[PDB]
Amino acid sequence: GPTSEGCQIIHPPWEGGIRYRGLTRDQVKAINFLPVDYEIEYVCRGEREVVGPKVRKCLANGSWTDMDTPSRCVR
Repeated sequence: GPTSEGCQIIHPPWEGGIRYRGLTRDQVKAINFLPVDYEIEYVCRGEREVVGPKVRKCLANGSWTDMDTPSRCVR
């Protein structure tokens, strides 16, 4: 049968959001799984920046590369 290999949509932790790639807005609400090897960025709320290891590569399983990253909002 088919293998569903993707990551889910992460729930907004702190004041901020998530920067996707080939996705526009109005979406990113109800999505099942992101494609394998998909890299997102952790942005701070609004147009605020963060200095952290902000990179998440979607794996072949339901989780990202390193899922625990305290992105300090710094501008």
